[PDB]
Amino acid sequence: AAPNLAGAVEFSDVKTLLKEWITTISDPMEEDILQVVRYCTDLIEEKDLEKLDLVIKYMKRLMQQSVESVWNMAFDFILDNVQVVLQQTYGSTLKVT
Repeated sequence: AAPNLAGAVEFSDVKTLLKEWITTISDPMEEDILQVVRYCTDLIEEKDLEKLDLVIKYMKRLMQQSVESVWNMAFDFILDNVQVVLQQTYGSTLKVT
């Protein structure tokens, strides 16, 4: 039951929201991974995935600094969820160089 905090509608608020979840937290629960996915899956629903595509670059570059498998695997699933959901509405996915 999180507090009454905004949903980081702005990209500037999202980046800081992720960096903190990666720094402050080290061994999050499945819920944490499901929360980040919700925000993304919610964006594509409002065609506001524009900022989302950019967030992926921040997460992929962030999780990289970490060695823990929990983070590496987490990203693989998270990015896979946002890439799949959009693949159903669009038909394809984005490239992760």
